[PDB]
Amino acid sequence: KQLSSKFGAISSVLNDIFSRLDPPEAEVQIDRLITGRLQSLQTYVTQQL
Amino acid sequence: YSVLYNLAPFFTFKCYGVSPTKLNDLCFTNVYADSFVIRGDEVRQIAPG
Repeated sequence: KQLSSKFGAISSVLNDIFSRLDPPEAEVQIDRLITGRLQSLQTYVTQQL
Repeated sequence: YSVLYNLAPFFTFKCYGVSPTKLNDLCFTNVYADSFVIRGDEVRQIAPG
């Protein structure tokens, strides 16, 4: 279910971001997306530990 | 959009949002075409927020 979240972005699909928004700002958009998913993965890994 | 790029001497995409040269590659729908005439420096007033 964490993949359905937007994490402040305009879309939850990265292909839509790449084919919809300009790459200079799509870089910071994907940076926000990857860091949100990385925080979720870190939380899951700590819970698993 | 290719013919629209050179039918008129309009300003070369001074706006934020969709990618400039990718407009032939999206599948958008439900567009709105509102036209009006203003005076001088009121173009900067027309912006999100």
